[PDB]
Amino acid sequence: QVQLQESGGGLVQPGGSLRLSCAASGFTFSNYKMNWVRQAPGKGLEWVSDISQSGASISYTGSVKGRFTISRDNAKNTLYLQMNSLKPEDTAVYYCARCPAPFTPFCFDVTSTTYAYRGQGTQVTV
Amino acid sequence: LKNQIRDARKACADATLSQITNNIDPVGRIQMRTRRTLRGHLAKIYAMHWGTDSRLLVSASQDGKLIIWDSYTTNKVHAIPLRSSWVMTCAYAPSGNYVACGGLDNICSIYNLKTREGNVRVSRELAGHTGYLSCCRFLDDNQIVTSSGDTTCALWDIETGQQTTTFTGHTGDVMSLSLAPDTRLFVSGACDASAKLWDVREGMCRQTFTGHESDINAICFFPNGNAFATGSDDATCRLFDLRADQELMTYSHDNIICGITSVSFSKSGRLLLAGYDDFNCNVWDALKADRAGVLAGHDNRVSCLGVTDDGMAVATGSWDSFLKIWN
Amino acid sequence: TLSAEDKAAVERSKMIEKQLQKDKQVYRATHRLLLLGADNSGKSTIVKQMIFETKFQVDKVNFHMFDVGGQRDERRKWIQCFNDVTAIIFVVDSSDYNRLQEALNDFKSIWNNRWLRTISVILFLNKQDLLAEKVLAYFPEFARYTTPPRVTRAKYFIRDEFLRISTASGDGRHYCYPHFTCAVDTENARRIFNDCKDIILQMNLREYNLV
Amino acid sequence: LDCWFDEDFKFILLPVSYAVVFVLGLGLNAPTLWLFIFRLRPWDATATYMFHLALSDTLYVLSLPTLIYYYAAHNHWPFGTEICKFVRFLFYWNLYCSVLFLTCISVHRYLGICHPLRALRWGRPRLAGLLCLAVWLVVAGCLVPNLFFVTTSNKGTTVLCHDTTRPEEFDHYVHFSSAVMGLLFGVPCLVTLVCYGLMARRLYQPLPGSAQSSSRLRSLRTIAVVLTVFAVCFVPFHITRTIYYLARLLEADCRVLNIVNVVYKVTRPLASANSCLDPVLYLLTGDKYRRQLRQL
Amino acid sequence: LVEQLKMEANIDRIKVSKAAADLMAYCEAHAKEDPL
Ligand SMILES: O=c1ccn([C@@H]2O[C@H](COP(=O)(O)OP(=O)(O)OP(=O)(O)O)[C@@H](O)[C@H]2O)c(=O)[nH]1
Repeated sequence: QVQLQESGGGLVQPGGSLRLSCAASGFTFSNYKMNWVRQAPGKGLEWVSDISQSGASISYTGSVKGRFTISRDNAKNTLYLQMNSLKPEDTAVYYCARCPAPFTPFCFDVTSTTYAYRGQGTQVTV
Repeated sequence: LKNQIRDARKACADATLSQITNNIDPVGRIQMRTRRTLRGHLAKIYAMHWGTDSRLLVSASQDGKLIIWDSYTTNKVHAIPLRSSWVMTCAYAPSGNYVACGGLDNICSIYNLKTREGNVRVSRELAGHTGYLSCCRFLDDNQIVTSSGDTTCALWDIETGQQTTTFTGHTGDVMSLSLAPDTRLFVSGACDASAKLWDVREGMCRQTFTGHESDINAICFFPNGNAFATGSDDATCRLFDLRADQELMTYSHDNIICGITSVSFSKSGRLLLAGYDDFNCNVWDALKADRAGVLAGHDNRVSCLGVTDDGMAVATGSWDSFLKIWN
Repeated sequence: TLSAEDKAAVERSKMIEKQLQKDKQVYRATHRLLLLGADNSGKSTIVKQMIFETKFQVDKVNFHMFDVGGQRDERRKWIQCFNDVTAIIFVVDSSDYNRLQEALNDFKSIWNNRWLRTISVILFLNKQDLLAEKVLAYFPEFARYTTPPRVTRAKYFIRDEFLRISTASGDGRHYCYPHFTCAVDTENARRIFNDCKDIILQMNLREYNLV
Repeated sequence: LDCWFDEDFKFILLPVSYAVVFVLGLGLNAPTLWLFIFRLRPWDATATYMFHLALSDTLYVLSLPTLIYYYAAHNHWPFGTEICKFVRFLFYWNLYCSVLFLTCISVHRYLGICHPLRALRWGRPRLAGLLCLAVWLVVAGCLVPNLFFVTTSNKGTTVLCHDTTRPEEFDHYVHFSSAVMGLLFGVPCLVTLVCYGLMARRLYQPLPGSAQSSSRLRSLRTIAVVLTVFAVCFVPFHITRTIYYLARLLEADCRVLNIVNVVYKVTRPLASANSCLDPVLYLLTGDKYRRQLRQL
Repeated sequence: LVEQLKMEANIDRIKVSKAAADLMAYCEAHAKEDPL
């Protein structure tokens, strides 16, 4: 039973900072690459960042790079998102997501409308 | 109340197949050699099915031709052209005079074999599915149950062409189904890493088995009818018991990184044959969680696997246009 | 051995095999192309300027391009049915940057797929008149970018953004072909024809013991 | 009957080169010969032509040992007339069918590279099989006169096995050999050179949008190597053969006859070495590297 | 979902060892007729 749960949001100052932590259970952490999913009001499921296996490759978004830090801990079985700089246009819900293929860097369906391995994220309000 | 369900599942704390069946005779190295190589198709083989007569064998490929073999003599009895070239399911009615097919066209076309005019014609078409067909199996001469990639399955009627019952409670896309030996129940594994047991007469789910961590690709009932095996994209099979409502075995290896493409059981339920995306098959022991053989004859992939009704042979397709009968 | 029924069955099998051999030439001589894109991308009008399947030929070589859209917005599984297509005609709407990020991401996911890693992708930046109108009248690397006027730099910025994935992760078994199309461009059929010609040439180089 | 030729400039070179070519041919052609039938059954057009060329090379090198014995025995054929006739037919039969199979593979590559879409618009392995069968039949039919021509005579030694006909019937053999040589080399040689040059010209110029790769350079190097090997193996052999046969036909002074004899007998090992150079050229590069590595 | 979980709560009515023994007895009984 793949389950994901996020925490650490809902209190941001313009230019402030917090930290996002999603917990995982029911699957091996190291064999999968996990993304970040952003859902703004009146908008579809967006994309934020990426981490590949044991942090081999790192990718961001143009509006994300330079202010967001993606961290992961295979031993602790949790994936982190550090928020350094903020603007009031990133108030959304952060879905800690992944892709079903293990030992493969193919995250084809992550931002789908319905998705089994995408936990219910935490609200972030600036 | 999922915590209560997991506590009820954990109430059977002594759940270890490696201990109850530890002191048993191992099956041993199953050395199966190719007997026939039905090299008549044009492109990737996606699906195949055996007949009740245990000789005739239907198969579908990428080129859009649905062919019917005779594995005893390696003779193409029929070759039915298809309107849509992307078909990934096959069927063969127990009466033997009907063959179904389906795929990305979201239509379960049924072709009338052995008609009075001696020709193959589309007897009926079932167009009530909003997603790509994944598996269709002939319940009888009059009913067929189909599962599509639109999260729901459906039971069809040939005379009317409309669904008699539907099974809408699922997540993800249903990937394959398998009927019970009594033909009163059936099971469906989907892309939500879960498999659900359904009742044909009532049309309601009875149990859900969430043991896998990736999309379940193939699922096949145990010959006894009270179990099944699920092969998923996590490169690991599992065996689920309907009564226990909990995974029993986990046929996983460290050197296996390619997901499962097809799963079939032998006649006695002792040998679990699993097709792999690792360029070959694998012949898993049912209750030992150890390998017993490798069918490495194929040279592209393995996409379908079927065991003959009386257990006298098996047939494995491939992404090369070959069909190898093993024994 | 050879009975009356057995001889008839063998003759029927030979007739079936002859029909299959006749159809093999037709199947091998037709090129199957998968049309991919987003809702805002005008992939439909690219076909209209020549599951919904279309048929067209350029130099008596028959191309059959498929625009499947009846699925439930999940393409992990049915995208494997297009493993033997000669090319992918992934179409980008380059006039919507917020959608351009998602186009970049799913082009990357298509490029890095396990089964599509050997399938060349023809890249069409569909909306270019709209892009020219928008620029003439998001990404922080645009300021620190140099042309390999403003609309040309924007066009090549998007092209290089796609080619960054098309090059840094390519295995050499497939390539991306970027093209600049419009709403009224009528050379798309010949562009796809020439790109497929080169794709088949590369497979022929690999299979002829030359590379 | 005539003025004789030099001896030690051939008896010390031809047997050694022929034995080396023989052992290398069976060391390099038999494994791929069995691979092309009962390893993975490759029988598309490319593998059809490659297997037929490998079979031709095996037959060519198997035609050697009796004539290596002939050459090392200082122009002596104790075996008999029948073996002399049959094996000096088989020598040129395998040589010319190997050249024709090289030309067939060159035309196949030209069709598949210069016009690929048309090439698989009209194409079938049945055409390749029929072409190979026609090649075997045509070469055998046109070297039918070779059986009547190669004869055994007792003139200077106890037994000679004349590669040409008897000295009293050389005017027939010069015409026959010139005809078959012109056809079964010049048309294959020009066809192969034209096709390989055209494919190299196509590969040189970068046409596409972003199919820029080192494939078009590695294939160009392979094509250049193949063309150079084919030329240096076959063109000097046939050119020296023409010069020597015309020198004998004109009945010139024995000095130029000795000179052209020496150049022909030193270009002969170059022609023989193609039976060993064909596998290490056509069976190495590409997927056959992986095939041979797996089957090793 | 809560209703389906409620139905699934009342269906866990067997032991794992019983299922393992039943499957073992089934393959033992039918091993004679299995050609593989
Ligand atoms: O004018 C001649 C012609 C022929 N010969 C001698 O006749 C013998 C047979 O020579 P052939 O004329 O029968 O064939 P060839 O030129 O290809 O030479 P070989 O391959 O057989 O070695 C050779 O040993 C040659 O020296 C002469 O000495 N003078």
